[PDB]
Parts: sequence; C-alpha cells; structure tokens
Amino acid sequence: AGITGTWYNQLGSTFIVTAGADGALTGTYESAAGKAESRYVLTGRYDSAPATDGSGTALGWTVAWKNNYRNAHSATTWSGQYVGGAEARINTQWLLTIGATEANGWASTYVGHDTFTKVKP
Amino acid sequence: AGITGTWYNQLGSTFIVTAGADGALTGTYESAAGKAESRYVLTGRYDSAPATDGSGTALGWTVAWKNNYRNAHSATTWSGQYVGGAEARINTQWLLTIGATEANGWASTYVGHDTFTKVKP
Amino acid sequence: AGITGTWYNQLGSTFIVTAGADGALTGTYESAAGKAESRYVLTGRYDSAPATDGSGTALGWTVAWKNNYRNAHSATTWSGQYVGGAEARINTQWLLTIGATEANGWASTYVGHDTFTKVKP
Amino acid sequence: AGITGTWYNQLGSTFIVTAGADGALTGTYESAAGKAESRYVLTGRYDSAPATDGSGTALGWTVAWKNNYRNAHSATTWSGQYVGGAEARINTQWLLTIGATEANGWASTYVGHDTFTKVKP
Ligand SMILES: O=C(CCCC[C@@H]1SC[C@@H]2NC(=O)N[C@@H]21)NC1CCN(c2ccncc2)CC1
Ligand SMILES: O=C(CCCC[C@@H]1SC[C@@H]2NC(=O)N[C@@H]21)NC1CCN(c2ccncc2)CC1
Ligand SMILES: O=C(CCCC[C@@H]1SC[C@@H]2NC(=O)N[C@@H]21)NC1CCN(c2ccncc2)CC1
Ligand SMILES: O=C(CCCC[C@@H]1SC[C@@H]2NC(=O)N[C@@H]21)NC1CCN(c2ccncc2)CC1
Repeated sequence: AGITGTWYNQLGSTFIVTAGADGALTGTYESAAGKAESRYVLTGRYDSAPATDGSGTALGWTVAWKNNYRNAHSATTWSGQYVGGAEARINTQWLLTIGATEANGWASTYVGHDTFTKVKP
Repeated sequence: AGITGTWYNQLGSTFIVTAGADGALTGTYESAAGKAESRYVLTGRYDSAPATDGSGTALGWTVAWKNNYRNAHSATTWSGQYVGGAEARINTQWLLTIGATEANGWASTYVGHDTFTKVKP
Repeated sequence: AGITGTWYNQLGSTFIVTAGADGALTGTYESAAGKAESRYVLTGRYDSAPATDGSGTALGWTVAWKNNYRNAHSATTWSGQYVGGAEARINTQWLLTIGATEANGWASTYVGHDTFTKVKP
Repeated sequence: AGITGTWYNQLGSTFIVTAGADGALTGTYESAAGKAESRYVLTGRYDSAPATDGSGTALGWTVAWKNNYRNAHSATTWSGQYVGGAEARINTQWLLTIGATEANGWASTYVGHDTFTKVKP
C-alpha cells in the first residue's frame, strides 16, 4: 500500500497519514508555513486498488485550518498520487480557499504544488 | 450549519453531505460526468467556527473514483466555501488527478470549478 | 473567427481584443476588481485553424498589472476557449501571480475562472 | 532584466524569450512533452518596473499549439515570476486548455507547474 507513514514536503510541513482498508486517509497535518501552528486534523481518500501498469495511486485530502489553538478560516485540499519504489513520493497540487465575502470571492483561492517524501528535512 | 443535505452542481451531479460537529464532512457523490456510475464515498473538512463578519465557511472534500461497480484510478478534491442565505451556494474549485506513469505525470491533473446550489439547474 | 470584439466577464471587467491572422491576440484589459485602474496592455495567442467538429477555439492571454497609473507587481494569465454560436462566450480559467520573495512564493498564485460574453453588464 | 535568453524546465522543454522595454515577452517554445514538435510562437507580458524589495518579477505567456507542422487545438498559459540571482529561475504554474465541445468542457483544462532554470536538468 505504501501510503501510511510520515511524509514531509519541500516547505518542511509534516503529513502523518494512515491509509485504511476502506479507501480512507486519516491523520494530522502540521504546516511549516502560513497562519498555522501545531497539528490539524486531515481526512481524504485514495484508490485502494490501483493499476498495476506502473501508474501511481491517486489520492487527495483536506485540512481545515482550525484546531484548539487557532482558526485561520481557510481550508486546503491536496490532489495527487503516490509513486512507490526507489524513493517513494507523493506528488500533489493543492487549492487553499479562504473564507470570503461573495464580493471578494474572486481572490479567495490560492493554488500551488507540494511534493512529499519520507525524508526528514 | 446549513451545509448538511443535498446539493447539485451545474453538471447535474449530486453532492450529499453531512457536516459533523467535529469539523468533519462525510457523504456521497454521484457524478453526472466522466468515468463514474452510482455513488462514491466522500470525506472532507469544514471550518466549524467560521468568522462572524459575513465571510463564507471554508471547506473541502475528496472523492476517490472507486466504488463497488468500477474504479477510474483517479481522485477529485474540491476546495471552496459555503455561503449561506436566500440563494445558498457552495462555490468550489477542484483538482482531478489521474493515476499516471512518471512519464505522463505532467498531464495527470485537470482543474475546474463547480458551483453547488440547493436547486437543480 | 468570432473572437475580435469587446467582451465583459462576470465581474464587469472589459476585455477589448483583436484576433490577428498570425494567431496573435492583442488588446486592452480593464479589471473591475483588485489593485487595478483604467486599461492594461494584453497579449496572447489563439488557434487560428480550429477543429470543425463543434469544439471551441483554444486561446490564452496575459496581463501584467502595470500601466501609466499604477503597478500592482502581478500578472494574470487566462487560458480558455471561444465557443461560438447562439450566445458566443469565452470560458476561461486564470492564474494570478504576485511578485514575492522565494520564501513567500508558496502563497504567490491565485486561481479562478472568468466567463466572457459580449453583453455589456 | 535577466529574463531574456534560453531557459529549460524539468521536462527538458526549451523556452526562448526576449523581454522588451515595453513589458512585452516574445519568443519560441519547444515542448519536450505532448502533442508538439519543433518551435511555437509565444507572447506574454512582464512587470517592467518590479518592486525593489527583493520580490520576484511577475510575468506570464501563452503558447497556442499550432505551427507550420501541426495543430494540437490547444493552448497553454504560464503564470509566474522571475527570481534573479546565483541560481536564477522562473517559477510558474500553467493551465493547458484543449478545444472541446460544451459537453466535454468540464474536462478541458489541465493544470501543472514548470520551473525554468538557465541550465538543463
Ligand atoms: O495560512 C493559512 C493556513 C496555512 C496554509 C498552509 C499552506 S497549505 C498549502 C501549502 N503547503 C503546506 O505545507 N503549507 C502551505 N491560511 C491563510 C491564507 C491567507 N489568508 C488570507 C486572509 C485574508 N486575505 C488574504 C489571505 C488567511 C488564512
Ligand atoms: O472521469 C473520471 C472520474 C469522474 C470525474 C468527474 C469530475 S469530478 C470534477 C467534475 N465535477 C463533477 O461533478 N464531475 C466532474 N476520471 C477519469 C478522468 C480522465 N481519465 C484519463 C485516463 C487516462 N488518460 C487520460 C484521462 C480517466 C479517469
Ligand atoms: O489585484 C491585482 C491586479 C488586479 C487583478 C484582477 C483579477 S485578474 C482575474 C480576475 N478577473 C478580472 O477581471 N479581475 C480579476 N493584483 C493584486 C493581487 C493581490 N496582491 C497581494 C499583495 C500582497 N500579498 C497578497 C496579495 C497585490 C496585487
Ligand atoms: O499536448 C498538447 C500540447 C503540448 C503541451 C505541452 C505541455 S505545456 C505545459 C507542460 N510544460 C511543457 O514544457 N510541456 C507541457 N496538447 C494536447 C493536450 C491533450 N489533448 C487532448 C485531446 C482530447 N482529449 C483529451 C486530451 C490534445 C492536445
């Protein structure tokens, strides 16, 4: 399965995840960047029976940036895939939406890309 | 608060969601487009304590496109926000990642936008 | 060809464009939103020999948000297609990048979607 | 200022650009991936008076994937910024829109990211 573990992206954020037999992803996310501190709940989904032709395993997950310590009124989803093997890796693109008035909605979404590996920064 | 229930986007897809007290989103997604049939599990997160300044409620969710009937080796995340009121809507952008070889990774992610309302278009 | 004309998006921004025989787009953009005033130079490209099977005409263009009156140190590209016929329309997605330090680069790009029609708001 | 010249991204594609005094980007793009062969015209814009606070220079450009050899009925825009220095780079995100019927419009746009450097990877 390969996905369960502790991953780090290029910003030094820490992605602690468990890939369940039902296709669920469950864990915590700690962002090294932004209006965020300590750990946040995450939940997502992954293809629990991927192709065997060398394709990666599609997955995605969501963090809402509220925990017991602060609330940044925003949420990020990551969409990507797990690529196993030599140096396993989760390649993602992400969308970060901030709570906004409908008038400011046009400016409410950031886009980016994160690459995760199991190598502690 | 007004999130739980059945929503429809401009493609006629059906988003059935429950917003739990812990910030969790759970439900089913039925896509009227693409390599999809019947319902798929979704899970996500939402800001359970949004701003009281008229801002929307930030949220997101993931569908992996595998159910008991078929497996499209892909996953979509929607990132967006709930805006309550007379014409309640959930405005989203989404990323759909397909399982891909490293060679084809550059072409592995689609982007789009879905507007969900309480009434079918 | 259909693209040459004055278009307006859902924000009330005004897109004045000329589609040239070489595949070039040339014109001005006036944004009804953001750190912008009056007109900005735009340049882009379009498929000058599109499919005849009912597909739209792929195109894109760029505005850097500097003119004689102000400079917002940012640029937007729109990628989309012209759909001719009953009510002609240009459907786009866009990416707005703000000048940033490499440390703040993660937060430097907004994503959105604009739909243009020739109907004055 | 340091923008003009030849750049390469992680796919081995070759970006040849001239930054003119009027904010214009002009050049050629040779893609090492996808339905592309040989050079394609590009045109774009860049901030010709960027911030003096260490921020990058915002920019963007478009390629329509038609040249004298072939027509892929599609176009890519790259939105990003030039960051000068010892390891100069142009960091971009991109949107690739394909010509599509209204029916298939939802699936008509790919998203990705390209990092351009002065040295081939
Ligand atoms: O910073 C966060 C939450 C932390 C996000 C961390 C991001 S997730 C993708 C990337 N990968 C990581 O590992 N980390 C980063 N939320 C802000 C966004 C900007 N905000 C506003 C408010 C008002 N106007 C404009 C902007 C306020 C809330
Ligand atoms: O169609 C789906 C899953 C259903 C997606 C429905 C999408 S979710 C965002 C939007 N909002 C909706 O309500 N519905 C649509 N997955 C395909 C994608 C394209 N695929 C390939 C494979 C190989 N090469 C190229 C493309 C194979 C798998
Ligand atoms: O607002 C503009 C330029 C006008 C953009 C208009 C946008 S183009 C897509 C959409 N379609 C339209 O028709 N109109 C809008 N640029 C800002 C962005 C936010 N900026 C910062 C600075 C520092 N930190 C965070 C954010 C400063 C520069
Ligand atoms: O491949 C290209 C044009 C070359 C794109 C190269 C891309 S630009 C961003 C990235 N950075 C690079 O340096 N190179 C790549 N266009 C295809 C796209 C997929 N197409 C369809 C058609 C019908 N159904 C589904 C898909 C047909 C046309």
